Amino acid sequence: WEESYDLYSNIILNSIDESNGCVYYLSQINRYRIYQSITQAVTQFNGLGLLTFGRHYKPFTDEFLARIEREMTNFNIDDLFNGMPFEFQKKYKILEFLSDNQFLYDDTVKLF
Amino acid sequence: WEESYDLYSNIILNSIDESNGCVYYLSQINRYRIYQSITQAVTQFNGLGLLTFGRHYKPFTDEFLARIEREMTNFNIDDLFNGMPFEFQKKYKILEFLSDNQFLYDDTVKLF
Repeated sequence: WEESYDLYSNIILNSIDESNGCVYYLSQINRYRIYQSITQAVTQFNGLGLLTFGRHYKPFTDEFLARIEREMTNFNIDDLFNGMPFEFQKKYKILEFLSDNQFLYDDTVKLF
Repeated sequence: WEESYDLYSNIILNSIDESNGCVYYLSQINRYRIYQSITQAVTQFNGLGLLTFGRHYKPFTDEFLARIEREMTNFNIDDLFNGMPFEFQKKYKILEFLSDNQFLYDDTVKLF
């Protein structure tokens, strides 16, 4: 997860030069989701402690935790699609439910 | 329903001059919902014909049907909350979900 977050942080910086920035949007969503994953993990890893892997094993260090916590405690996922240019909003109206959760659930009402 | 539509229109005309438009916004939403309901009712009534209640029941007159079509031309509702005054947007962001026709698609999420 470490190097994947690093690669996403590289791609978000490098993608601005080119057009049709769907890669930028998908990278933003993936980065927020991997933040969720890292936080959820660190909640239970040290929460259960040594018994979890027979050792007080901390996969991540304070460097990554502090850096990301200071970095993306400025992000609202709802503003992301509304802040993108008008052309992106018109052409890619599809890639809006991904930011929220609703897309997995327009189907579930059918299943029920 | 026909009387309710007229009362809602009268309320909208009367309350546009007054202060904060919670009543105005909610009345607009209710009027649009009643328009949807009257259209969906008339389509099924005049589609199924006499077979519905064993009688060729024509509930409403052509006056209302002709009037609402001219009054409800276009009228995209997705920008109703965006066109309201800035003070209303700051104060009453809370009711922003009413306009969107997906408001309950955050609890069937949790039924799973």
